[PDB]
Amino acid sequence: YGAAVVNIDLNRDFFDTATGIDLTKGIPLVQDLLVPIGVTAGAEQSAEY
Amino acid sequence: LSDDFKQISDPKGYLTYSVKYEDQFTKKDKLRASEADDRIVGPTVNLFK
Amino acid sequence: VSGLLMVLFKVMTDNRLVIVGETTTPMSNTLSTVVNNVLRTTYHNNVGVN
Amino acid sequence: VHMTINERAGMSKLVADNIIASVIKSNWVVDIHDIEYTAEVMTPSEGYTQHVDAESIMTAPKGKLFHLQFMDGLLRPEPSAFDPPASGEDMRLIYPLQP
Amino acid sequence: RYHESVLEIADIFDQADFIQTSDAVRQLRALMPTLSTSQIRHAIERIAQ
Repeated sequence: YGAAVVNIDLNRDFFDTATGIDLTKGIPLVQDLLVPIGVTAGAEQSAEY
Repeated sequence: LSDDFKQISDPKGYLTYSVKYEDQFTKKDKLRASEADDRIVGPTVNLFK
Repeated sequence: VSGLLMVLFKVMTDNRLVIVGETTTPMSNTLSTVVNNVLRTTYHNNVGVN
Repeated sequence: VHMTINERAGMSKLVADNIIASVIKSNWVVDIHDIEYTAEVMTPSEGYTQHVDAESIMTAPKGKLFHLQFMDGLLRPEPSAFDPPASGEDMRLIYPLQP
Repeated sequence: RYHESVLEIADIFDQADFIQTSDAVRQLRALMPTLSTSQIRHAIERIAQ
């Protein structure tokens, strides 16, 4: 009694870091898949989604 | 047999640009405009300050 | 006139092959629109002045 | 006027301020597009945890998605009848258009 | 009176055992940046390892 919001999303468990999948934000963010090659990666990229 | 060519990596060039600014107007502090652009553009904006 | 005979000589005996060394394949998103709609995929590392 | 920025790259400084000043002192309606963000609702109590600036929202790299939290406030008990009043309060500067 | 943009899903056949994939795969494709040869090779390697 007194819950503000109760929303649904991807499971934090089934898709875990054992498969690279990481979602603290609410968005499934992987660390490397498609990337600039000659150039060094970025600290944050929209491509990581 | 007949040794000839000698390979480089980045070519030189015979004709080049040379600038001569004067002070009272110049601002040698700011050399930035973007991120992955400041490495694709300037020097092509730092020789035209 | 002697100095020009040195320029003409240097170009005459110039044998240089160009092996592609160094590159980048910039991710389509960061360099944007005006600078993106101008480069054909991969550029070098030492883009000069233009 | 009703502004609409598409290229928030070559805009540079000084001009990035005349836009962010005319919105305050003239009631301009500005706009951005290349900005990408991940939004998550926030409970009325506990408040904000992170606050960004209006100068950084004009210099953020094209493909770098930052998160900016939005406040709720549907369930918040109003003040008691006896308490000190208020003077010229809050101004909010940003809005999502999704929803 | 101009055109528009839609998708066909290859429903004009009605022969089974073919066209297994549906509309939705295309939508996912036209969302990422255009991948170069070396990027595709890298992306294959990463998912594999």
